[PDB]
Amino acid sequence: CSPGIWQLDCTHLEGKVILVAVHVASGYIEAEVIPAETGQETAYFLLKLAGRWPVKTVHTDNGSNFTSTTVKTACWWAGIKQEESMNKELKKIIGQVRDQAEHLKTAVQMAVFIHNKKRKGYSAGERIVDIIATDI
Amino acid sequence: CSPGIWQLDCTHLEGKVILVAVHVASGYIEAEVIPAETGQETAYFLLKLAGRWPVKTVHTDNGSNFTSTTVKTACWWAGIKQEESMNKELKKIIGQVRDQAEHLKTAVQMAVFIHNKKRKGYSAGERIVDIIATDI
Ligand SMILES: Cn1c([C@H](OC(C)(C)C)C(=O)O)c(-c2ccc3c(c2)CCCO3)c2ccccc21
Ligand SMILES: Cn1c([C@H](OC(C)(C)C)C(=O)O)c(-c2ccc3c(c2)CCCO3)c2ccccc21
Repeated sequence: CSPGIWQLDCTHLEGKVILVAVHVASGYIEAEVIPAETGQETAYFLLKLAGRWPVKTVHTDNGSNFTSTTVKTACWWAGIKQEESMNKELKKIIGQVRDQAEHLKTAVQMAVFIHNKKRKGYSAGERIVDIIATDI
Repeated sequence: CSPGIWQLDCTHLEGKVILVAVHVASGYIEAEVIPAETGQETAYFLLKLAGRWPVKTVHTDNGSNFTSTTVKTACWWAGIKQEESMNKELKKIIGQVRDQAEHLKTAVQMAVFIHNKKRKGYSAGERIVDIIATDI
């Protein structure tokens, strides 16, 4: 898969929203707990993601996610164009480590840590950096 | 500089706090607007950062930043150990693009985008991925 392709969806838990971004070629995840599945949060998140990685295209399982003017604006400024078990495993790990933390967001980040680091023989963390580097 | 060394400080603007993390070998930045210079925010931020990069050691210009139990806990779980003009330039870019955005945090992320991407002949975005990849 092209190095700059990302997938973006929301899953819910404890009545809070989790924005989940996956680098499709590597399986590396960036996640964030947001209070509201609003376009403002998706725009802001896209801005951070594009700042830290080469984000060329973004796919989603809910196209209406990318429809507000706020989201379209972020995509415009950042040069972003429109176009799994990752979410299932992530929710598995969240479940496993949820007791170890008071807040859901702490567990969410713990699960991102585990997922990105556990070697599957590189780990998603290693594969993404490898891919993007090679592409340079 | 060792590939896994990071620097972490807070600067203030419009009466809000900006957590700024710099990968010392590359100059790549991750920033976030937080409401309160509290240890809970530093812990949470460290968790995200360690999830997405190899974070071995963290230096700061304010050691008391790393003193609360919440911060020490995040460092423990993540395997993190304790140990510029980057902040000045970042504040420059924020200033330049501040008018283009309602919220300070939107401008902060815009400035991170510019900084990470502008080639200085790679850009900080390219140098960090190169370094960490080579180190693999
Ligand atoms: C509230 N709280 C938390 C944690 O929330 C924040 C990180 C946002 C502060 C939470 O929801 O349980 C921590 C804590 C910090 C680090 C950390 C972990 C928990 C779990 C494993 C990974 O590393 C913590 C520590 C001392 C007092 C209070 C705390
Ligand atoms: C409030 N607001 C913002 C923006 O705040 C959020 C991103 C958090 C929603 C803000 O503070 O000005 C945007 C916006 C979205 C993208 C974007 C930019 C501004 C500037 C350049 C980079 O790309 C936006 C668009 C339509 C309506 C309302 C908006």
